Formats: sequence, C-alpha cells, structure tokens
Amino acid sequence: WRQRSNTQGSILINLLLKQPLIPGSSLSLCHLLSSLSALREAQNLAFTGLNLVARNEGGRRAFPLCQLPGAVHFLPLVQFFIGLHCQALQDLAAAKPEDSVCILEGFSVTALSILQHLVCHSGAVVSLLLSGVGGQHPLLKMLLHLLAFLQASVLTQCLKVLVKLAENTSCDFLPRFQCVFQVLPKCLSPETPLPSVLLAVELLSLLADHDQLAPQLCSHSEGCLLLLLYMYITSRPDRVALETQWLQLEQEVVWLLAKLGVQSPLSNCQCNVEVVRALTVMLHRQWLTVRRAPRTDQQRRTVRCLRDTVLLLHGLSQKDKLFMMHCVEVLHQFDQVMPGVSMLIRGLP
Amino acid sequence: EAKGSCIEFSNWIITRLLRIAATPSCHLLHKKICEVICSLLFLFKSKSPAIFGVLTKELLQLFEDLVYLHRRNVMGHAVEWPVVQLMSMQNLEFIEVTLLMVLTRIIAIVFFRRQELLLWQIGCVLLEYGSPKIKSLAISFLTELFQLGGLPAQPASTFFSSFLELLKHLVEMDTDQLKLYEEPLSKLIKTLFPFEAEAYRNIEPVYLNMLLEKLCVMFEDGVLMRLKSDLLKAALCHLLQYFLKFVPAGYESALQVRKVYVRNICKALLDVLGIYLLGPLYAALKMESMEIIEEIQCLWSALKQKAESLQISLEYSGLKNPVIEMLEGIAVVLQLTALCTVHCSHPSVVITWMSLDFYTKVLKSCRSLLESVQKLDLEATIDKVVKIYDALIYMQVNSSFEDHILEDLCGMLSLPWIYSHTTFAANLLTLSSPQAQSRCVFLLTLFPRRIFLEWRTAVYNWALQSSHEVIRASCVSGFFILLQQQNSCNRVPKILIDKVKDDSDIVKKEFASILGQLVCTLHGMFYLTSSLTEPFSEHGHVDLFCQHECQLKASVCKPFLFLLKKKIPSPVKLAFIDNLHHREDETDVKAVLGTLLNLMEDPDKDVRAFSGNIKHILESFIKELFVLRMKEAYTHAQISRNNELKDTLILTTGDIGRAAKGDLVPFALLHLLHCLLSKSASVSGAAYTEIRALVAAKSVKLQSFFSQYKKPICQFLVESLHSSQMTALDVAHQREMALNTLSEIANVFDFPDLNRFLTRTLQVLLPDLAAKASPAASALIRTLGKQLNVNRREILINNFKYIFSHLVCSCSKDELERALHYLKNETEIELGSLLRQDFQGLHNELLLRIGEHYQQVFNGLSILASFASII
Repeated sequence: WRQRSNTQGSILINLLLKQPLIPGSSLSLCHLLSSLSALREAQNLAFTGLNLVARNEGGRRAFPLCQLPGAVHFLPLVQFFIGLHCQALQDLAAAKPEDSVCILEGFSVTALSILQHLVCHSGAVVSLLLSGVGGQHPLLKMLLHLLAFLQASVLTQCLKVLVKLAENTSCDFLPRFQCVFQVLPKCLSPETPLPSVLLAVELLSLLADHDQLAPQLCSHSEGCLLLLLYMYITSRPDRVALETQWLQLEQEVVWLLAKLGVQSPLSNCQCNVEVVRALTVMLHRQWLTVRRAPRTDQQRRTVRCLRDTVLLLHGLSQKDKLFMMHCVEVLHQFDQVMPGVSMLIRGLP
Repeated sequence: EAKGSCIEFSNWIITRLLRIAATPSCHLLHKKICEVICSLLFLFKSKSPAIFGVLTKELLQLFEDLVYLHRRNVMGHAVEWPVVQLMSMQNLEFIEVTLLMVLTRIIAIVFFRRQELLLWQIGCVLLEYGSPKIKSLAISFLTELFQLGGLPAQPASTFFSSFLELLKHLVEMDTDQLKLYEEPLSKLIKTLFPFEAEAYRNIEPVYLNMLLEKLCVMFEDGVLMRLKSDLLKAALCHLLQYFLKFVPAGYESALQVRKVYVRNICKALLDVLGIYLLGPLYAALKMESMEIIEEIQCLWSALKQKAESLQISLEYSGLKNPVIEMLEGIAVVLQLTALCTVHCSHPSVVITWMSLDFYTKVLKSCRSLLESVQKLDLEATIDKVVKIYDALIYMQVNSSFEDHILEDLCGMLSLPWIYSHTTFAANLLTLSSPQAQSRCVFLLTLFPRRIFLEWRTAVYNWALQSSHEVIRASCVSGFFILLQQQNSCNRVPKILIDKVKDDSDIVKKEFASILGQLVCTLHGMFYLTSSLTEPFSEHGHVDLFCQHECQLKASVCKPFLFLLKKKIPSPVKLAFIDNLHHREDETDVKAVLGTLLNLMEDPDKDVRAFSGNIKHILESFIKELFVLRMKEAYTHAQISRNNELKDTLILTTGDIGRAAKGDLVPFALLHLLHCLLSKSASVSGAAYTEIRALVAAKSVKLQSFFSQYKKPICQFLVESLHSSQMTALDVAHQREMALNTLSEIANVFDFPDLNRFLTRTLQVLLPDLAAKASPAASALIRTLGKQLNVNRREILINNFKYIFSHLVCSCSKDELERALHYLKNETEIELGSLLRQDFQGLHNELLLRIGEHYQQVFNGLSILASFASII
C-alpha cells in the first residue's frame, strides 16, 4: 500500500484523465466533466480530490483497497455529476432534446461507471457508497431507479458497479443492498441485452454472496426471483450475445451455478425445471463442441466450460433424485449429452 | 459432525503432515500430498457439492492465513516464530507453494465467483512477496488462475503493477533467475496480449501505458541487448510481437508519436542484431513496414542504412561480418520483397525495394567469403549462409536479378552436390546436410526453366538421384516445380512415388501439395507459385519462401488416388484433398467411389477429413452405389457393434444428408431414421443432431418441408415400422412399445401435438399400411386405432377411400387383388355401393397419378365401373 496504493489511486485518476476510459466515449473528464456553479466547484474539488488521491493511497475488504479522502470527496462530486444524470432520469420518470439530455446523463453515467471503477480502485469512495444516504447512497438509490428506467449498457455498467460494490460491501451491507436485484431481475428482460444480462449474472453471483439474495431461493418457481431468472437463462435466447460472448454469458451462469453449488444451503422450482432446460442448452453447446471434436483459446475456454458444464450436470443428477424425470424432458438431448459426455471424456486428458 | 470427526482424524494426521511438508524429500512428497489433497477436495466434492464448498471455505481460510503470512512478508517486519512448533517463512513458503499447486487446480475446480479476484490479487501480492523461483512458482499458479479469470477487475492497477514488476525484473534479471523464471508464465502473459486487438483492445489503455513502460523496459532499456536466457529473449520478442506488433487500440496511446518513440525503441530493440528473436523482431519490423505501407500511400532508408552497416561489416571482411549478422542482413529480404511494389500491389510503387544487384554484390562477396572460410569455419554457418542464399532466392521471388546470378545461385546451391543439378561449375563444387540438400533442392525447384533449364531438369534428376528425409520431400516438390510447363502438363510424378506409392510420410505430404495442384486446382499451371501471402510461421523456420484460375478424372488422378489408402497412414487427407476438398466420370467415378468408400470406411473415425470434403464431392448412380457401399459399411458397423465405429458412420451419414440435395441422401437420412429407431444409445439422439444439421443445410419449412421430406420416404419409414409391426413380439404392450416408437417418430416430426402430427400422418399411414396389407400390420393398425382411441374401424372406412387411392397409386396386379381380398377380409362387407358412392376425389387421386398411373389409372376407371356394377 502506501505510495504504491497512492499510485494505484493516481492510476484510477489517470484512467479518469484518459479520454475516454469508458467505452464509446471520445473524452472522459475535462470538457466531458464540465447549482451548476456548485457542481463546477464540486468538479474542482474532485480535481483536488484526485490530486489528494494521488498524494495519499476482511472479506468485505477482500484484496486490500487504497482509501483516499480525496477519492471519497471526488465520489461526492461524482455523486453530484451522477445527480445530474439522475435528474435526467428523474425528468424521464416525470415524463409520461430529452434524448440529448439522456445522452449527457449517459456520459455522466459513463463517468459514474469510470467513478465506479475508481470506487473499485479506492476503498474510501466505496466506503462513502457503503455509508449511503444513511446503506444505499442517495445518488446510488437514484441510480438504482435510473437503472430500472446505451442506457441499457449504462444499466449494465451500474449492475457491474453494483457487483464491484457488493464485493467491497460487507455481507450484511450486501444483504441490505440485496433485494434491489429482485426489482432489477424484474427490470432484466430477454429483450434487454445479453451482455447486460451477463453483467446481471455477475451481479447475481455477488448477490449469491449477499445473505438477503441467499435468502431468496429457486424454490416457489416463477414467484421466486431466482427461478424466474433461471427460466430466462434456460431459454438462453442470447440474441445480443454472439459466438464466444454467448458462451461467456453461459460460462458466467455456470460460475454462478458453481457458487450456488459451493454454498451449503444451495416444478416446485422453475429454476430446477430451467436447470434441465439449461443442461439441454449446455448439451446443445456440448453437441457443438462434439461437432468441433481446443487450439483456439476460446475453444480451450469452451472445453473448460464444457468440463464445468459436465460437473454441473453431474451435480444436477446428484441434486435431483428424479434425475430421470428431468432427463425425460431433455432425453433426446440426453442421448446427445451422453455422446457429448463420451466426447468430453475423450476431450479430457 | 461425524464428517467433522473424520476431518479431526485428518487434523491429527495434519500435525504429522506439517513435519512432512518441509523435508529434503518433502517437496516431492508434498506434490503427492497436494495431489492427495486435490483428490480429498474432489472426494469432498464427490461427498457433496456443499462438502466441497465447506472444504473450499477451509481452503480459503488457509489461503487467508497464507495471505496474512504473505502480508507479514510484504511488511518485512514482525515474523511469528510459530505459524501453525517452529515455523520458517521459506519452509512455510515451500509448503504454501505445494498448497498453491493443489489450490490452483482446486481454484479452477472451484470456479468461485466474486471470491477469486481478491485471491488473484493476493497471489499477485504473494508474487511480489515471492523471490526468484518461489515467485516464479507463484507466478505460474497465478498465470493459470489468470487464464481462467482473464484479467481481474479487482487486481486492477496491482495486476498492471505486477506486469510492471515483471518488466522491472526483465530489466535486471539474473540468468539463474531467468532459469528460475518460467517462460510459460511469460508466454501466458504473451498469450494474454491478443495477436490482433481482441482482449488487448478490451485491455485497459492504462494497462497499455504500463505495457509502454514495459516497452521502455527490456529492449528500449537495452536489458534485451544485455545477455538474456534465449527462451526469455524469445518470450520478450514474443511479447513485443504480442503487443507492440499487434498495436491494438492505442488511440488513447501516443500512436504515431508513440511509434516514433517505438521506432527509437526499435533501434534499441535491434541492439546487437546480427552483430530467431531478431527474426521475430524482423517480423515485427516487417509488421512496422506493413504499418508504414498504405499509411505512406496517399524509415525504409534508415532500415537500408542499418542493412548497409551490416553490409559494411561484410564488406570489410567475410570474417568481419558476423554469421548471425550475415543471417540478419538476409533476414527481412523477403519482407523487403513484400515491401514497396509487392506492398503497392497489395500500384504507384513509389517506395523502392533495396536493389537485388547490391545484395548480389554482397552475395558474390559472401560466395568469396565461403571460399575464404576454413573447413572449421562455415559448415553450419555455411548452412546459415545457404539459408541466407535461400532468403536471397525468396528476395528474388518472382524474378531472379540476373539469369547469370540465378546460374551462380544454382552453382552455390550445388556446392556439396556433385554433377546432376556457373563458370566455376564443378571446380566450385570441388572447392565446396540432407536438410541443406533439401534447401538446395527447394532453391533448384524455386528456379524454373529460364537459364539452366536443362540444369533444373538435371536438378530434378538429382532430386530423383537422392531422396532422403527432407531432401526426399523436397525432391517430390522439386519434380513438380522443375518445369512450369511440366506442371501445366499432366503426367505421373513417378520417381519416389513410383518407388513407394506412399513414397514415405515426408514425400506423402509433398504428394499432398502436388495433389493440391491436382483435382479441382487446374492441371494447367498459371503463376504456379505456392508462395501465396506467407506471414510468420509461428516459431517455425521460414524455410521455403512459398480447373482453378483457368473436371479432373479420378482415373486421371490414377496412382496418386490409388496411393491414398486406409493402409496408408493418412490422418488426414489434408493438402491431398486440397481444392477438391474445398460429370460423366464413369470408370473414373467408380475409382472416385472406391476412394470415397475408403473415406467412408475411415481408417480413423476422427479423420472422417471426409466431412466437408464429402460436401464438396456432393457439390461435384455411382454415388448411389457408393451410398449403398456406405450402407454396407453401416451394416458392417452394426456387425462390428462398436459405438465409435457406429458414431463415425452416423456422423458420415449426417454429413451426407446435409451435403446432398438429392433424395438418395434423404433416403440415407431415412436409413439414419431407422438407425435412430435402433436402441443402444446414439441412434436418434445422434440422429436428431444429424437431422438438425441436415435441417440447417435444408433451410427446412419443418412440417411442410417434412411432407416433401416424407411422402414415399415416410412410406419407407412406415415400411420400417411395418417391419417392426411384422415382428412386434410383450403382446399389447409390445404393440404399445411399437406405438411409442411411432410416437417418437411423431415427436421427431414435431408438428403441433406429436399425436396431432401423427394423426395427419396416420391417414397417409393407414393407406400405406393397407398397401402393405400385412396381417401383423393390420393387427398393428387396430392397435394404432386403439392408441388413437378415435373412430378406428369407422375411421378405417374413411381411411379405406384414401387406401383405395393408395391401392390405385401402387398396383400389385393379381397380388394387389389378393391384397385387396386381404383388405376385403378387414373390410368385411366393405364400401360396396358406398365405394361407387365415393370414388370422386379418391378417383381423382388415381387421376392425379395420371401417366405414372398410366394403364392402371385406365384400369382403375374400369375397376370403378366394376365397383359401380371403362376399358
């Protein structure tokens, strides 16, 4: 930590300085960065805070994270910038030009996402979010309302920011954060982008660590939030996702399933019905791998994912005494899956 | 619990284990213990996913304790005397490294989400704490974790800092430390950089800025100029190729301003150069030249000046030029050929390639230098000079600088060879490896006709005279390349291929290249250049620089087609399938069918090589006979009763159905459907995947496509069902099982309800079942009516008018009348007057058969008059 931590804070400031660190933006900070006069004063304070962040640096801590008061001050200034983005979202909420204001809000959201990366970089900025209005930060709560309301990519960035925040957040703090996702899962749609859904799946893995999300369960089927999300995963339309990116979203779901499998706690559940459909989707991916019959890094990743999928399928058979009842729905896939399993055994080396 | 009590017994063993963890022989035991611990973790995973998770949490607690120990080491301040009796941080680190190796495999197994980037960050901190080999072992585990995790967001700057620390280590690395350092972990970092943009475009510009700092380290630093381990030097060259050559993104980066700095870094990168990794750098320089190319179009002279300095060392003495420097001057000659006019081609050619004649004067000096060199001198260095001569031939590319210079090059190529294959002539040869001979053969092959065309024929005779190892592969390439006109003409290669049909594996690969010229590529040769657009062949030595663009009989292929065999190692058709892989053949079609039958047999199931090539062949009767041979092979696979053999046949069948528009391939799919009906697994699940692949080729309309797909083929499928009906063998339950198989076929049809799809199929099926007129089929039809639980015999009377149309559609004559009598026994009183009442559309269906019905439709009209009471 110490000077190296300060350098890491400076590197986050350097990323904010870089135009733009956020994807799809020509410039970050500066003209993109900039009452409006109070916001300008906050931006000057954030620059001072960035200079301060350069000058100065358990499970919730995770990897030790440098904390800068200036970064927290920059985060408050970022919250004012976020508030202007939130105000455009609030104006949209009031509504029953504006898109340009939304684009300005989106640039602010991109800055907030860069700030979120900086918040991942700096503990103090994360701590200010952790304290919240009194909990969720008031700007963050407005951002959560904005996330419910490009904009989908910004929402995905917010979900990624929430997942980064959740790793920073204490599990009890994460539980207080948890159930925001259940409203978010309702916001999440097959129509909504798969890359955004993959970010949501990463958020779901952070949620799985949170106790309140852990209290939420696959059981209760469609009424249960987890089962409904699994059912969307089971459909796996992945229209936005292409090639490896579609596989990566499936791999992220497999990692989330693995995290559920690691947890001691983890039809009647839509997700259990979804898991047989998901296994069939994995079997279709396995059949493509069987058709491929790992020199490509993505192919090597797919082979590892297929090995993970096979372990998940073995876990699913262990999970359900009626493996066959799940199998009967997927039985045409299951005969292919058994051929795929032999191919996977051939693949294993 | 009870499991915890077993864990407690393990813990008593664990106190004994800690003594085991540090010992002279302990590290080998610890690796076995780590494998046992991984097995125990697998056993915990086997006992429960949760039990693995509880074990993972204990492992995470152990990792956290290691991280706390690492944090104390990073602090470098207080050290606990005991970290459990007596604890030694180096002894603990060795135990931790063994735990980490089990952990890295476990971490990949754990696939933890949101609890691993911190562990990766802890590993990076542990790597910073780690010194030399202990750090390298940590780095290798971290690299494996990184490959699974890509780049952690949490590692963030610290991961970039760890790369920067590696760059600092690169700037000041002991050779022993470099041996301790792992090339593979460095390779994984090189792997992490994308060859193009990809992940590197995804990778942060700030990480790229750290890479620019890394670029300042090593060769810009001159640490690369300082002696380095060759694998480490190669890794550094690979890293420059991975990122600096890729130049991914960099809009945030200085880019052209950075490129001028990069050019300064490149001058630092050249370092000693000639006075390999330099070749990789030359490839990066060629990429920089490629970057200069097009951008220059609406530097090279400096590179020429650097080349001139290498030439100046050669000019002062043959000895004065380093052999590596002579190789370096030769290196990028092909890139220079690619640069300027070849780059302009892919125009103005304002950029000028370095003159061949100035190079030729250096080459003449090099030939004098080779004469100057002592027998201890040259030798392998002379082989490098011969490679430099080969590079000069690559530089000559399409045109030799002079025919006399080409003759001088041929004399230089002859050097070791005497006769066969130049004012000095034999005397130069008198004054003068199989691979070197192969390179000389390649160079002789590269020259075509022109000066010493007879000598090139003599060189082909020399290639015939010696065919050993690489030279034999070169000799096969040389005979094909000896005359462009000979290449245009079609003749048996004979030579080694005549001596052995395989001619050995190296010749067979050369034969495969000759095969590439043969078949779909035109036998006539235009350009006749295999050079194409070669880039950099991985770590492989560049070696050789190298109707279509204008219908070939298998009989015209003759022996080469015969030479490929299941007995021949093959594995795979590879180049030999060539363009054909990408007619009135008659006996040649029969020869092609025999080659296809060998492909259908597949010496290797994996090499069935046949796939895609078969689709091109399908794009290209005898094929039906080959399909019948394939069906016989499928029968042979059933006789083999080997699942892998059956799978290879099923895969071939699936490929064939997608490959061919024609009905016989659909009939093969129906045979595949019969295979789908068969039990023992694979079968329908394999078939459904095959059907989906055929459906994707089909661009099928589903049930509307299925009706076109089925019809008579559905009747053939019904006939297979009739064969099952013929020997249902569980009484009603066996009939129900046959109905379930029919239901599975309805599920395969997948139209609306499977039963609803079946009901539409059943009216067609009932006429087909009537046409078969099996007593067992009639019992099955009654069972089917019971399974339908529908009109049944009343439905059968409605079916009978359709069945009468089916009877009109296919006529067995007197046998049909006997079948009609069998139908009449099922009919009992039968339609009678009602048949006279009906006819109409059923008669119209007989009318619809028309000319195919022919006399039978007229006979049906006479039969209709008989039914009523038309010859």
